Amino acid sequence: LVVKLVKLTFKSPVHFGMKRLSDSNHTIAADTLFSALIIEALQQQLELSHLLNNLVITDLFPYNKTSYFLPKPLIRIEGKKGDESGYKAFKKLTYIPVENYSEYLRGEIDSLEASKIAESLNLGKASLSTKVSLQAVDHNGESEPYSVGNFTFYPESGLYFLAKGNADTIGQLEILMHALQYSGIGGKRSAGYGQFRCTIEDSGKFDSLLSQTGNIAILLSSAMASDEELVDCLEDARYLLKKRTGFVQSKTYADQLVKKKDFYAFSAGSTFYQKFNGKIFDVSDNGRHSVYRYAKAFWLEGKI
Amino acid sequence: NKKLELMYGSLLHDIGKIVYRSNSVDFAKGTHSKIGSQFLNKFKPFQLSGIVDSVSYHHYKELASSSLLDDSVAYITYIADNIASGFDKRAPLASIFNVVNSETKGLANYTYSFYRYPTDAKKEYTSSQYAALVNKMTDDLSNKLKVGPDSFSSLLQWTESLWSYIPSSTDTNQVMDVSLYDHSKITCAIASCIYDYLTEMNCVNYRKELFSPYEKTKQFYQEDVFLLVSLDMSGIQDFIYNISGSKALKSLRSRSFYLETMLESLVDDLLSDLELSRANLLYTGGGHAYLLLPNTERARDVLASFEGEMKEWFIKIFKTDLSVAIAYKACTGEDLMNSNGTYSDLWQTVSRKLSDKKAHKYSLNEIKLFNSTIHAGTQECKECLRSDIDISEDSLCKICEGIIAISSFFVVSPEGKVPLPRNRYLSVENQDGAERKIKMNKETRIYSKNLVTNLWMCDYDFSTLNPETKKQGIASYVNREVGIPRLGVLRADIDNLGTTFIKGIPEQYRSISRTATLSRQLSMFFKFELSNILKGARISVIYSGGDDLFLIGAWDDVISKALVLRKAFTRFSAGKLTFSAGIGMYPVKYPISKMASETGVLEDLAKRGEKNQVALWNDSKVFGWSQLEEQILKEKMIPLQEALTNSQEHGKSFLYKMLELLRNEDQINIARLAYLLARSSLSEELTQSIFAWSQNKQQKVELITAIEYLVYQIRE
Amino acid sequence: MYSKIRIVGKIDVLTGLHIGGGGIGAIASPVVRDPYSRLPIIPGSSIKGKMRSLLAKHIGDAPEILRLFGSSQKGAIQSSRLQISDAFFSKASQEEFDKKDLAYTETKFENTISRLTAVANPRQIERVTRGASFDFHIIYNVENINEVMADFENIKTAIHLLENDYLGGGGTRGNGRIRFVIDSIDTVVGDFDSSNLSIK
Repeated sequence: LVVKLVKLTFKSPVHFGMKRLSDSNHTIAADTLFSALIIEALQQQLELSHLLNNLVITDLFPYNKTSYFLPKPLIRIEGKKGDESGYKAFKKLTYIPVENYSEYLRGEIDSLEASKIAESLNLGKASLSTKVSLQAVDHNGESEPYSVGNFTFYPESGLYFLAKGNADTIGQLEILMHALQYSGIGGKRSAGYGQFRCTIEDSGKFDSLLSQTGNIAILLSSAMASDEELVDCLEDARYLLKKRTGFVQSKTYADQLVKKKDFYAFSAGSTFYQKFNGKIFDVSDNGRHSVYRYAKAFWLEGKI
Repeated sequence: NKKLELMYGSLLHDIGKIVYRSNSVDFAKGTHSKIGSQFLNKFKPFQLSGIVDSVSYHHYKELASSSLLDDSVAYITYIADNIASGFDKRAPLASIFNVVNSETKGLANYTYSFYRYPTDAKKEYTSSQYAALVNKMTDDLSNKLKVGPDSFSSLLQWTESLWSYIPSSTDTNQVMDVSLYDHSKITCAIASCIYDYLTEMNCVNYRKELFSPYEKTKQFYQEDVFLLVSLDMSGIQDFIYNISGSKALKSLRSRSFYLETMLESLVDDLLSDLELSRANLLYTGGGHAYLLLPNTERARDVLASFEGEMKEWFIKIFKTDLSVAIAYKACTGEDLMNSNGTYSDLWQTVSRKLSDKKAHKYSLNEIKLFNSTIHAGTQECKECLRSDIDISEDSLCKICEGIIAISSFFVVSPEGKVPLPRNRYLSVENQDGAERKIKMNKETRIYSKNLVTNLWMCDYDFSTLNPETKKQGIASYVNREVGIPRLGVLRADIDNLGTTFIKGIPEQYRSISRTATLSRQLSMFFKFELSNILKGARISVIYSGGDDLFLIGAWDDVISKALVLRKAFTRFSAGKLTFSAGIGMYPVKYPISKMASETGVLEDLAKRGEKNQVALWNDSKVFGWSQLEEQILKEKMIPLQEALTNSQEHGKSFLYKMLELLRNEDQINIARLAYLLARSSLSEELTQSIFAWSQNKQQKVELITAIEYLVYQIRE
Repeated sequence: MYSKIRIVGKIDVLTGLHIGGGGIGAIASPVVRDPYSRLPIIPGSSIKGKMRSLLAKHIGDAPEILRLFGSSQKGAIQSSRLQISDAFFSKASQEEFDKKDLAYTETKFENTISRLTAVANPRQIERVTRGASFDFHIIYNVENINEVMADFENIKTAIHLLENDYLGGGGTRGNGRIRFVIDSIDTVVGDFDSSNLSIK
């Protein structure tokens, strides 16, 4: 299939949330972006067959000047036989530059070098902007303060994600991302947060990295497997279960917005000796439509 | 009850040491073992054959001429004492940190004087003090103390209360790091473990098993007789701090205490299944517990069953919000003795196994049950929003409302407030109410804050001290007559704590008793001494244990007590240990999760480079403790406070002009600052000092921080 | 299909603009600033709220207001058509203020003479300097191609009121007066012709 790197440079502060409005996150999983893509394709009156049948995206990872970051793989690192706080430094570390990814998979990285890699990330700063609600003041009430957490990417930094699919799927992705540049991604995109510009191009470096074949597999997107594959993939695996929850965002779902069914997915960067392909899990209950949660798997091979 | 006799004798094998040191209460002029045997024979309940045999004969010469029947507890006590251990009457207890980090910072001369700090000056424990301790021990053993399992737990608490500051080895040449209580507790734990191992092995004669040729002694030391077991709870900090709403600022400490009591209940259940006391519990801190167990097949089966039961319970109640992982490694007696230098290797291996278990925490069926949900919640709790469980009225979950209901003993009974594993409930009860619950409900464990199992945890909360402040936990702190109404959040952390445990102790000094002493010292500092440090300040401590701290309160009180905490930690550690702190200032109604996360970011910033650093407020203000205590506050902030409090306006307009000029690096801005200082009409020497501080980088930042602190100090 | 009318312009402060922040250093009544560049901004929240309030006063919740600014009531779930981004301190004004050695913000000193003791109570508020210009970026979502003209008439009315009104701060005391300058109005997504469309 065709692989395209999409680089997102954000012109405005961005509100990515995990559980609350005040919480600000620097990245979004693949499920959030797939929800945005489905919403956009519905707005643009476009078919959902390509996205639901062949699109394979990853999460959004940091990038900066001359470095593209990948999730820290969940491998058994030997550390230093002297100190245990080296493992603390490794757990604090979260993202590895693409150049150092193979080295980290082969060890060869000290705890001090791990902290250096962690601090080498040049991805913006998060803040908490406090706003008010004045709608109660007209009918004999008080102003209600409330905080929104936002994230400001540094001028040459931003997010990126790889996308794999057919030529037609890649074209639909290009059109939908062009529309999404102005639709915005985030949690307050109707109040200014999340305006961005995307650039979609084929990357030789990342294509070569994906072409690399190793003994183990690494998840690049928040994914989960069905029972037939879950009985086999879990053997000798190091993963992390993320609790994907959220409210439904759509006018036609119900008279009032209600929560989705709680989902659990393998975080990006988990290590599996056996590879699995995810499914688009339906997380709606008794709804007018079916809410889609993305759990397909984008695999990066590695040597440990 | 032979196991109970063995435990009673093992814990009390070195009791005669105190009397033999006293030399003032009918000195027998004999071996400390014989004096202890006589002392136990004084009391009829303790006159049991096992106890006196264990006390009298726990050394090679005594055992050779013991003339006791085979399969006796004296041999077990002897070998356990030998494993744990591996003569001036007045020898001070030596600070453990003297040995710690000796390869780099040398060996210290700190000695405890008969909570206390090492005074660093040599002092001799008066024999009269030993005699007074012997008299108190005699009186307590006469009536208060008894014989039995619960009596054994009470005896362990009494031993911790008395012998915690009495040296284990009376010899002055031998290092006095391990105290008598630590050595006795480790001896009791090892004796219980070897007794279980031999009972599983069905050893007919104990002396033939280990003593008769004395080759079998080293053979037994070679055998993998023990297990080092670690339980770790994941999700503690996320559970405590990820809460939203006006009730979070009062539910914080309740959630933390609930988690600590849940861990204590878990380890108590584990010990009860294995039929062991809390002596086997080597350490328990921030969600982490280390224990020593027998290597019997029954012990491994109990560990597997306990792991399965706890995983199932935590999945049923919290569903990935909290988990507990338990991993064990087989341990050789020589490893505890560190003869081969394999003690730290054993600990690191068990930690690696624990981490590996944390990686693959959930099984196939558990994941399948997680993903398959019937219906959406359609209603969630205001804090820790969970749709799965039935949300009651006012939008509070069953756990969430119980934690609200909790907010002086803790009772783990069939009926209570908050669910606890093995189908129990935790409820805070009055002493008489707790006793009533014990009488009404059999098998009811009760914990006493700082049949009661004494639990050490820092509970300092200034709000609960005053009835008006009892209503609002922290909004009581924020209100001030003068000074900006803000909150100070302190996230402190001991740096290289794992390195201190592993590399801090030299390989020649590594042992099980040494590690127990070090861990007990750390816990005793961070649970009991912390409250005495924080006395008189508007600070409430949410978490403790060194590896993680949290002290929320007024910003100025928080920074002052952080300085005092650094001074006290320097005194107690006597060097060899530096802790990095992050301090943040936030308005009231600021999200709790945001406060915790941003102060954690500040702490992470302070951990960089040299770890002896404090990251104050904004991330650009990362200083050293000496820099902040003296240069920022005492050298600069105090003279400015004097000069401006002399003025009628208290500044507040001059300071902002100063800050605006200091933000710029223009030379003309330096000239403008000179003119502003000239017009301000300060003292000329202070004016020149301020100008020079502004001229010199790394002093301009200190001046700016002093100015900002002064501005926050006076805010109408 | 779906259309996104992209409107780009400049907001020129006519008097000092003070959009405060509840949460650089100790500043008396600071204004909101960009976390990275530390340049004052106009949050899209403030513009959206002021425009919605002025449209509410003019029209009068009303169906046009909910259609434009979005609503989330039961049976009244409508996506906001106006996505108003933050107004960033412009580069041209940044250079103009770099020249003349002029700071981007200023400190206004005020009083409050008590009716009881006639004692002036000093106060300070930060205000963006009156020469500043903020680049503003608005997106209109054409959900109904029939209602778009009426929506833009309402938007023009809101902008007219806002130009005669104030933006965030104490406007009745002279702060916050602005002026919009619509540099362009373009339909980036879709094909809805907005050449005849024009605010102001």
